[PDB]
Amino acid sequence: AFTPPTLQSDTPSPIFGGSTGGLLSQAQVEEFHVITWESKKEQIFEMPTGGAAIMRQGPNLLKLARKEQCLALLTQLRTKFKIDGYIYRVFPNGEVQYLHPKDGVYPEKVNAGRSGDNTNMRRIGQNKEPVQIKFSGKIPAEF
Amino acid sequence: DVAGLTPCSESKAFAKRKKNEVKALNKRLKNYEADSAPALALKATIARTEARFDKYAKQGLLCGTDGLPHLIADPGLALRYGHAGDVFIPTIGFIYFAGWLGYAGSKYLQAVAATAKPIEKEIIIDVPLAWKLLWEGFGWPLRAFAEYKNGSLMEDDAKITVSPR
Amino acid sequence: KYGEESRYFDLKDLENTVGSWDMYGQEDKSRYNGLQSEFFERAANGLSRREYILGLVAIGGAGILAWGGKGAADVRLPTVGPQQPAQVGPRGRL
Amino acid sequence: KKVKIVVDRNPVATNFEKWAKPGHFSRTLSKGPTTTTWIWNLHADAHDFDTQTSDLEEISRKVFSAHFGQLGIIFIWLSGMYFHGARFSNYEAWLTDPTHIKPSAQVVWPIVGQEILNADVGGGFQGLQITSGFFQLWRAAGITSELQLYTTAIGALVMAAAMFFAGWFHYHKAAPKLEWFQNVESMLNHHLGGLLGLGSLAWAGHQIHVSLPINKLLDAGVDPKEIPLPHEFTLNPELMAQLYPSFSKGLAPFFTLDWAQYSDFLTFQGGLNPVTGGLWLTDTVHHHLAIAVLFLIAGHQYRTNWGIGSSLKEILEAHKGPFTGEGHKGLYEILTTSWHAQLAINLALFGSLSIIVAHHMYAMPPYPYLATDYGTQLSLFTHHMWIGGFCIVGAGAHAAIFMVRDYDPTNNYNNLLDRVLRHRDAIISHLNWVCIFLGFHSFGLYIHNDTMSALGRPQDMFSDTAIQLQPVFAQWVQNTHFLAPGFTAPNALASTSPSWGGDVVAVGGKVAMMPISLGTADFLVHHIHAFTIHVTVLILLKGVLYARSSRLIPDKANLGFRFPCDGPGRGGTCQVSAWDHVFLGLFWMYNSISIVIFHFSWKMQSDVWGTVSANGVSHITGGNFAQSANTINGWLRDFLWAQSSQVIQSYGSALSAYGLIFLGAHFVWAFSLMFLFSGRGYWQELIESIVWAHNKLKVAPAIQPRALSITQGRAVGVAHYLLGGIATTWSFFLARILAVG
Amino acid sequence: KVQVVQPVNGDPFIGMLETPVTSSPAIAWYLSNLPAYRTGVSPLLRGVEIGLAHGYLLVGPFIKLGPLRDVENVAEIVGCINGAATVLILTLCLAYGAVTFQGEGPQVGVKTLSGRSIPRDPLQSADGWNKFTAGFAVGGLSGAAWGYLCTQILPYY
Amino acid sequence: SHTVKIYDTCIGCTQCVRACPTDVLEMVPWDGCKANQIASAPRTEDCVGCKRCESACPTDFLSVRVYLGSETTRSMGLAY
Ligand code: CLA
Ligand code: CLA
Ligand code: CLA
Ligand code: CLA
Ligand code: CLA
Ligand SMILES: CC1=C(C/C=C(\C)CCC[C@H](C)CCC[C@H](C)CCCC(C)C)C(=O)c2ccccc2C1=O
Repeated sequence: AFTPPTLQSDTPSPIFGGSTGGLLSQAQVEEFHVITWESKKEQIFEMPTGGAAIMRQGPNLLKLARKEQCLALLTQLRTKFKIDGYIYRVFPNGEVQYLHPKDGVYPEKVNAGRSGDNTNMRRIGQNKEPVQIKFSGKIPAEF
Repeated sequence: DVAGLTPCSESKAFAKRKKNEVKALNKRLKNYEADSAPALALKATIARTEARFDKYAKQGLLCGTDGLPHLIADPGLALRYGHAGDVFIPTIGFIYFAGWLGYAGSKYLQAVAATAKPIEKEIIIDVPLAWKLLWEGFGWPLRAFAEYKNGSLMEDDAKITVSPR
Repeated sequence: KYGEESRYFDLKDLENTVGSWDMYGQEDKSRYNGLQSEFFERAANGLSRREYILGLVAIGGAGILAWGGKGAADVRLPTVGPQQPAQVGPRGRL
Repeated sequence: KKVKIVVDRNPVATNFEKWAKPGHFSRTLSKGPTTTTWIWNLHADAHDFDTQTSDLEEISRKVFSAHFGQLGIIFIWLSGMYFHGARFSNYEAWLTDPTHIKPSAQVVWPIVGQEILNADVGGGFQGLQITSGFFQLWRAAGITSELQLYTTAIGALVMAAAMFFAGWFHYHKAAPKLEWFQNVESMLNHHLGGLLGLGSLAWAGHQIHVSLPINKLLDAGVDPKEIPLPHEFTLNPELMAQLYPSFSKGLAPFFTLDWAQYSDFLTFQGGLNPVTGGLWLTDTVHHHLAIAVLFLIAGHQYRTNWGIGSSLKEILEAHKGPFTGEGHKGLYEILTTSWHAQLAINLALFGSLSIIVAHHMYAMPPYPYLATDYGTQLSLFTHHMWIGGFCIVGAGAHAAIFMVRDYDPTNNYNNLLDRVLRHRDAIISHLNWVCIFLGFHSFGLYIHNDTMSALGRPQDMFSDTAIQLQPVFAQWVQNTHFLAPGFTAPNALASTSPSWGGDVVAVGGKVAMMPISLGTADFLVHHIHAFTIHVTVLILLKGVLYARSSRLIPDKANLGFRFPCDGPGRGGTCQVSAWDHVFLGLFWMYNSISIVIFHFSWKMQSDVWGTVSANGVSHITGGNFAQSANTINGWLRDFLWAQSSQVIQSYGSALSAYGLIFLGAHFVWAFSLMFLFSGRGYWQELIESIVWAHNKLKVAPAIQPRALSITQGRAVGVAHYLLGGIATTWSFFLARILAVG
Repeated sequence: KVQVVQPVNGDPFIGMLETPVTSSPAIAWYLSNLPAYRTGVSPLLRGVEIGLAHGYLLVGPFIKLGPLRDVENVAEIVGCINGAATVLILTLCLAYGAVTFQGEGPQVGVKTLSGRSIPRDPLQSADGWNKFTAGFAVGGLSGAAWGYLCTQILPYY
Repeated sequence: SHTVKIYDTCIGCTQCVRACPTDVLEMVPWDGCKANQIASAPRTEDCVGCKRCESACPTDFLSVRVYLGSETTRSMGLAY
C-alpha cells in the first residue's frame, strides 16, 4: 500500500520578486494548486508565470493557479535539474487533495494496482454508428 | 457566315480598327527624325500590325459587330465552313503535346518506382533517363491505347487505398 | 500567511495565503454629517426595492416615449418640420 | 582579453559533394524526402543555423560568409543599375534638359507587342520610365558622362567578385574564431570611425573635388560635354579657385585653424537651391565633414588593446537604479553570445532609419531635380516606408526568437529583461487599452463625420469649418522651425525645409517644396497612424513577452518559436506561438504603412505638388484634402476612386504594364484569402482523393504529396496578401504619378 | 540600495506588485477615502454621493457637444438627456445587482494588508446593492439637476 | 470533462502519458501487448483537450482518442 504525503504548510518558498501572472480571483472562490519539491542547492529556475526565481536549499513551496503550470514546473525540474516533486489541489474551504504522483511512482511507469478505466477493448473502427445511438446523450465511443 | 458573323476580309470595322492602330502609330512617329532608332522601332511595329491585320483577313476569320476575330469551337460547324484551325486543330495539337509531357512523366514515375531509392530519384532526376522517356513520349497516343487495351494502364480498385467510408 | 520568513502558505490561516485582501477598503463609521444622511435616506426610502426601482425605469421609458409624442417638435428637429418643394429624378418620374 | 585576429586554417573543404545532397545541413532532413513537407522544410530551415549546428563559432562563420554573399548580390545589383544607366538609358539627354525629359534606364525587346511599354520619355529615346532616382543621384555625384557609369558598373562587378571571394575565403580558408566575432569594442570602434566616419569623410572629399565644380557649372548652365572632367578639377587648384576662390590658398587655412575662409564651399544656408530644388551641395559637404569628424571622435570611446576607453559591460552594469533592480546586468552576455537579439535590435533601428530616410527625403530633397520629378519622390518615400515597416516586424520576430531560444533565466535574474517579463500583463493590458482608446478616438471620429455628412449635418462633423481639431503643437513646432534662422539658428540663412513656412520653391514651372498646413484632417490621420503603430507594437510585444510562457500555455518555450498550436483544448490554442504574432503583425504593419503612404500621396498631391502660374499654385488634385480627408467616403471617392482613373485607363499606352499589375496584384491578394481562411485538413483530404485518382492510373509520386502545414499555410497567405496589396498600391501610385503631375 | 518595487504583502505569487503609485501613501489614502471603499457607512448614502458626482459629471459633454449645443435652451435638453442616462445606468445597476446577488457565497472572507480580519462589506449583498442603486437614483438625477442650475448661477459659466 | 479513451491497439510505449501536460493518462498492467502495459485515463476531469497524447501515439491509427465534450473551468484552462 501507498500513503500520500501531507502538505506541510510551513514550507519555505523560492526567492522571487513578484509577478503579474500569479494567483488571481479564481484562487479565492474556486481553486489554486501548489507544488512542493526538494532542492539540493540554491539555484535559479524559470517560473511558469514568467520571470526567474531562485529556489533555496531544502524544501521549496510554490502555489500556482492551474495544475498545468505545476506540471510544467515539475517537468522542467525533472529534466533540467533531476528533481522530483509533489503537487496538491487546495480548495478554499480548507480541504487539500493530493494530485500528480498519486500512487508514488510516475504515471509513465507501471505500478500494478491502478484503475484501468477508460480503456475500451475494441478498435477505433469498432464503435457504434451514430444512427444506432440516436437521441441518446452519449457519443459512440462511451458505450 | 456561321452565326451571324461576317468575314474580317470584308467587314468594315476590321479595316477601321487597322486604320486606327496605324494612325495612332503614325501619331507616335510624328515626333522623331526619320532615321532614328525610335523611328525604326515604330516602323517595325507598324509593319507588324499591318502584317497581322492582313494575315487575319487572309486566314478567313469571322468578325462580329465590330472588327474583332471570333473563333468557332464546334466540329462540323468549323469543318465544313473551313475554320477547323480556330479550335479543332489546336485541340488536337494540345492533346498530343500534353499527352507527350504527361506520358513522359508517367513513364519516369514507373521507371524510378522500381529502383533502390525511388525517393531520391524524384528530387535528383536521372537526366539521361528523363531525356530518353521524353523522346519516347512522342508516341504517347499509340502507347497509351496499347496499354489501355492490355489493361496495364489502369490499376485494380482492390489494390488502391480508400477511406473507411 | 505566517510570512515571518518565506512561508506564504498556511492551512490554519488559509485566508491570507490565497490573496483575498481589501487593497483599499477600510472600516470607518464616520463619514457623512448629520441631518443630511436622514434627508437622503428619506429621499431614497421605498425606492430601494427592486420592483419600484424598476418602476422608475418604467417612468423613464414613459418619458422617452413622451419625447416622441410631444418633445421632439418642441426642440424643432428636422424629422417633424415642413418640406420645401421636391426633386423629379433621372427620367420623367417623381 | 587582447583584441587580435584569430582564424582557423582550412576548416571546410571546397567541393560539390554536398551540392548533390539537399538537406545536408540539418539532421532532421536526412533519409530523403518521404513527403513534400520535406521539400518545404528544406527551404524553411536553410538559414536557420541554430538548427544546423550547436556551435556559436560555426554559426558566426556562416553568418559572416552569408553577409559577404549578400554584399556580393548587392554589388551585382548596383553594377546592373550602373550598366543600364550606361547602355540602355537617356542619361546624357536628360542632363541637358532635366526639367522636361522623363528619366528612363530600361528598354524592352519587341516580342509580343510589349514595345508599347517603351515610353516617349524624350531625348530621342524610348524606354520604361524609372522612378528610382538614379539620374538625380548621378547628377549630384557629378557624372555627366556615359563612360563613367560603365566604369562604375565594371568596378561594382569587380567588387561583387571580391565579396564572393571573401565569403569563400572566410568560410573555407581562414574562418575567424568565436572570440574574433565577440570583440564588440573593436567592432564598434571600427564601424564608428573606419566605416561610417571614413566613408563620410571620403564622400566629402569626392563632393569637394568632383560634385561641387561640375554641379556648379551645371547650375550656372553649361552643356555637360564641355564641362571639365572630374580629375582635372581635382588635379589643380586653379580651376577650383576660379569656381571657389578659397582654393587659391590651399590647405594653409585648414591647418592654421582659419577655417572661416573655407566658407564659400563649406556653407550653411538651408533651404533649397532655386535652380534645381535640391539641397545646397556645399551644405552637404559641410554636413558630411562635420558628421565624419563626429563619427571619428565616436570611434575612440571603447577599449581595445590599450588602457584608454570604456568597456561596454562596465557601462551597462553600472546603469542600475532603484526602480529596476540590477539594471543592465546580463545584457552584455546576451548580446555577445546571441545573434538573434542583435538582429532584433539592428532590424528595429534599421527600419526606423529607413522610415526617417523617407521622411527627411520628401521633406527636403537632397539631389538636383529630384523634387520636380514627383514620381521618383513618391516612389522613394513609399519604398523606404515599406522597407522600414518590414524590418521593424522582423525585429519583433527576432526578439521573439531570442526570447524562445537564447534566453537563459540563470544569467537574467532581476535584470531589465527579467523585470519586463515579470510584469508583462500590465504592459500588454495597458497597450491594449491605448490601442482601443486610439481606435475609438481616431476611427470613430471618421465614422461620426460619415454619419453627419450622410445625415445632412455638416455643422456637426469634426472639420475645419465646423468642430475644429487643430494640431496646435505641430503647428507651433512648424512656427518654431520657420522662425529659427536669425534667432535660434543665427548662422542659417534659411530654414531646413520649406514645409515649415515661407515662399514656394518652384523649379521649371513645378513646385519643388511649399509649406504644408495642418488642419482637422491631418489631426485625424496622424491619430490613425498612432493607432495603427500602437496595435502593431501590441501584437509584436505580446508575441515577444508571451513567447516563453503564458497563463493559458505555461510551457510555450518547449513547443518552440514556430509551432502552429497546442491543440483544440483550453477552448482552442490556435496561433499561440510568437511566429503567429509576427504573422498578424505583418498584416497590421501592412495596414499602417498603407494608410501612411495614402496620406502622403493625397496630402502632397493636394497641398504641395503642382504647377506655378505667376499668380498662384495649381495643385494636382486642387486642395481637396482639407475638406474630404476627414471622411471615409472622401478617401474612397476623392482619393481612391478619383486617382484610380489613371491606372484603369492605361491600356494601350506605356502604363499598360502598371494597369496589368494593378489587376494581377488584386488576384494575388484575393489568392491569399484561400490560405488565410481555410485549414489543412480539408486540403489533405482533397489531396487524398487526388492521390486515389493518381493511384488509379499508376502515376502516384513516391514523394507523398501533403497539404501545406498550418504554419506553411499562414506564411503563404500572409506573403501573398502583402505582395498583392503592396503591388496594387505600387502600380496605382506609379501609374497615377506618371500619367499626371 | 533603495527598494520601491516589491511583492504585495510579501508573497511574490500574487498578481499585484508594490509600486509607488498603486500603494504610495497619498494615493492609497485617496483611494481608501473614496466613498466606494467605505464599508462602514451605509451603502445608500454612498450611492447618493456617487450618483451626485456622476450626474454632475455627465452634464458637460452634452452641453458643449450635443446636437442642440448652439441654441440657448441647451441646458434643459441636456438635463433631460442626463436624466435618461441616469435611468439607463440605474437599470444597469438593477440588472447587475439582480443577477450577481441572487444567492449567497460565504467563502474565505477578507483581511486587511496588515493582518486584521474585516467584514466582507455590506455593499456586496442583495439588500446592500439595492440601497446603492436607490442612492444612485436620487443622487444621479440631483447631480443633473444641479448641473442645469449651475448654467445660470455661475458668473464665468 | 473531455472523453479520453484507450483502445486495444495500444502497444504500451508510454508516449501518450509522457506527452500529457495535466496528468490524465497512466499505465496499468495489461496482457494484450508485448510491453504488458496499456494506457488508462482515470483523471479526465483534468484533461484540457490539447491532444498532445494523439500527437505522440505511434500506432496507426492512434489508440488514445480524445473527444472534446463538456467544458469546465479546468477543460478551458482558465487561470481567472
Ligand atoms: C507528369 C506528372 C503528372 C501526371 C501524369 C498527372 C496526371 C493527372 N493529374 Mg496531376 N499533378 C502533377 C503531375 C502529374 N499529374 C503535379 C506535379 C501536381 C502538383 C502541381 C499535380 C496536381 C494535380 C491536381 C490537383 C489534380 C491533378 C489531376 C490529374 C489527372 C487529370 C488530368 C490532368 O492533367 O490534370 C491536371 C494536372 C496538373 C494541373 C498538374 C500538371 C503539372 C505538370 C505539367 C506535370 C508535371 C510534369 C513532370 C515534371 C514531367 C516529368 C518528365 C519526366 C521525363 C521526368 C491526371 C491523371 C486532377 C485529378 O485528380 O483528376 C481526376 C487533379 O485534381 N494533378
Ligand atoms: C564554387 C565555390 C564553392 C563551393 C564548391 C562551395 C561548396 C560548399 N559550401 Mg560554400 N561558399 C562559397 C563558395 C563555394 N562553396 C562562397 C562564394 C560563399 C560566400 C557566400 C560560401 C559560403 C558558404 C557557407 C556559409 C557555407 C558553405 C557551405 C558549403 C558546403 C555545403 C553547402 C552547399 O554548398 O550546398 C549548396 C549551395 C548552393 C547550391 C547555393 C546556395 C544558394 C546561393 C548562395 C544563393 C545565392 C543568391 C542567388 C542569386 C539567389 C537569389 C534569389 C534568386 C532566385 C533571384 C559545400 C561543400 C556550408 C557548409 O560548409 O556546411 C557546414 C556553409 O554553411 N559555403
Ligand atoms: C576600418 C575597418 C572596418 C571596415 C571599413 C569595416 C566594414 C564593414 N564591416 Mg567589419 N569588422 C571590422 C572592421 C571593419 N569593418 C573589425 C575590426 C571586425 C572585428 C571585430 C569586424 C567584424 C565584422 C563583422 C562580423 C561583420 C562586419 C561587417 C562589415 C560590413 C558592414 C555591412 C555593409 O554592408 O556595410 C557597407 C558596405 C560597404 C561599405 C562596401 C565596402 C566593402 C569594402 C570591401 C570594405 C573593406 C574594409 C575591410 C575591413 C578592409 C580589410 C579587408 C581587406 C583584406 C580587403 C562593412 C563593409 C558585416 C558584413 O557585412 O560582413 C561582410 C559583418 O558581418 N565586420
Ligand atoms: C537582416 C534581416 C533578416 C535576417 C538575417 C533574418 C534571418 C532569419 N529569419 Mg527573419 N525576418 C526578417 C528579417 C530577417 N530575418 C523580416 C524583415 C521579417 C518580417 C517579414 C522576418 C520574419 C521572420 C519569420 C516569421 C521567421 C524568420 C525566420 C528566420 C531564420 C530562418 C530563415 C529561413 O531560413 O527561413 C526561410 C527563408 C525563405 C524561405 C526565403 C523566402 C521567404 C519569402 C517567401 C520571400 C519573399 C518573396 C520575395 C519578396 C520575392 C517576391 C517575388 C516573387 C513573385 C518571385 C533566420 C535566422 C524564421 C525562424 O524560425 O527564425 C528562427 C521564422 O519563421 N524571419
Ligand atoms: C482570387 C482568389 C482565389 C483563387 C484564384 C482561387 C483558386 C482556386 N481555388 Mg479557392 N478559395 C478562395 C479564393 C480563391 N481561390 C477563398 C477566399 C476561399 C475561402 C477560404 C476559397 C476556398 C476554396 C476551396 C475550399 C477550394 C478552392 C479551390 C480552388 C482551385 C480550383 C481549381 C481551379 O479553378 O483552377 C484554377 C487555377 C488558378 C486560379 C490558379 C492560377 C493559375 C496560376 C497563377 C498559374 C501559374 C503561373 C505562374 C507559374 C504562377 C507562379 C508565379 C511564381 C512562380 C512567381 C483554384 C486554384 C478548390 C480546389 O482545390 O480545387 C481542386 C477547393 O476545394 N478554393
Ligand atoms: C490551397 C491550400 C493548400 C493546398 C496547397 C498546396 C497543395 C500547395 C501547392 C503547390 C504546388 C504543388 C506547386 C505549384 C507551383 C506553382 C507553379 C508556383 C508556386 C510558387 C513557387 C515557385 C514557390 C494547403 O495545403 C493549405 C494548408 C493550410 C491552410 C491553407 C491551405 C490552402 O489554402
